[PDB]
Amino acid sequence: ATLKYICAECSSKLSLSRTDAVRCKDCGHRILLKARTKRLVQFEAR
Amino acid sequence: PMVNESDGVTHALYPQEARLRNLTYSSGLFVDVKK
Ligand SMILES: [Zn+2]
Repeated sequence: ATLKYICAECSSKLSLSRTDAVRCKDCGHRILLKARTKRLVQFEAR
Repeated sequence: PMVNESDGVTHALYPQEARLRNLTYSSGLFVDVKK
């Protein structure tokens, strides 16, 4: 398990390198979203 | 409506896709030319 990118439609964790085809594994979809940091974000309950 | 893009040939373009990928939601126009 390694997390870099997610698909929009099928929503399958992709994880690809710089110049490794912008398409999604399974559905041939070019729409991708980024991970979200493992850097746990904090908020004020206000 | 379709998207004639490289890395592929052509496929059907849906509004939300076009909105995100900054493409034009346009369809092909074909006419029968006689000779
Ligand atoms: Zn997919």
